[PDB]
Amino acid sequence: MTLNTVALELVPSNLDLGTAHALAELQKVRKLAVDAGLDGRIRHIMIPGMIGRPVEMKPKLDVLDYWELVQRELPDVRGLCTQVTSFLGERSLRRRLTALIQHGFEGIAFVGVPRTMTDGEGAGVAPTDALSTFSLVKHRGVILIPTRDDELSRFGFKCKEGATFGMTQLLYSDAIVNFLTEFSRNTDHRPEILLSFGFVPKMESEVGLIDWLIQDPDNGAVATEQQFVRRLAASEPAQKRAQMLDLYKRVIDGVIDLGFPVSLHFEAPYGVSAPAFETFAAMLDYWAPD
Ligand SMILES: NC(=O)C1=CN([C@@H]2O[C@H](COP(=O)(O)OP(=O)(O)OC[C@H]3O[C@@H](n4cnc5c(N)ncnc54)[C@H](O)[C@@H]3O)[C@@H](O)[C@H]2O)C=CC1
Repeated sequence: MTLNTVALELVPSNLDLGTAHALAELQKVRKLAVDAGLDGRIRHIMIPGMIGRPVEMKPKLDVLDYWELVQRELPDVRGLCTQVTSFLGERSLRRRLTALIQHGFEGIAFVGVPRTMTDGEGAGVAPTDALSTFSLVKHRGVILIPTRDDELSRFGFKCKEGATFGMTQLLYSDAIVNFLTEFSRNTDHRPEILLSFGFVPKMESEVGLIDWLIQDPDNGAVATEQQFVRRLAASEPAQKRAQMLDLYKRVIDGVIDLGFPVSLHFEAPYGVSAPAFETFAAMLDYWAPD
């Protein structure tokens, strides 16, 4: 009833390319994992669903079919996914969630609305409502942004409504430690937490995708994190990873005794690579779950 896993985010490939290309790239990802030692250490693949971005984003294969392909080249892995609920009518959301569960997904993270909208503002099913209505989904997740306004009220409402895990935004500070200490004090809510850590490549200083992914205009806690990302991208490989490891240790040490099931979520926003997987592997060598 807990996952207690390491999850690697694997984005579906472009529709342009066809199923034969996606499979070949998956065979390459497996070789990358084995060259770094990650094969048995990654229990789940997390496949994000679709939704002014410095990288284009083109039409992708449906999460359902990319899972079919992932299963072929990674025959032991299990699967999680992300689904936006706020823009699908209730009956259509039911069909979509049923398919994902039918196709063997162990857990689904329900996602709400972007920065331009307020809570409840989609014309479809709000994630808070979805957690109640589809209580169908054994492992119902949710996004957790430790730095975001009113998140203690928001995350708690979702736990009340039935969220069983929370998947964090990319963590480039120790704010999550502050959040769950307060959260475990104010509430009896103890959901499994998927701490997300993302490899920052050199080109981030040129392109700024991770800057764009984590932005929050007048926050300052995020600006602290934004300064961290720029520091990482300006760092040569060894100094960068030790910087990341220093954060990882600080986060793991300050969370693991707080009473929440702790899982991991590893992603590479510019795509998987040996430098990312070597960085991931250094992390698990400090702490990994089971
Ligand atoms: N879809 C995915 O796979 C992932 C989603 N996210 C972020 O989660 C957001 C949705 O938040 P939920 O809690 O699921 O929805 P929600 O409907 O429960 O929360 C929406 C509220 O948060 C604000 N908000 C939305 N995105 C924000 C962001 N990136 N930073 C700061 N405030 C933001 C909105 O203005 C609104 O007040 C997406 O916009 C995305 O940026 C992060 C990682 C993964």
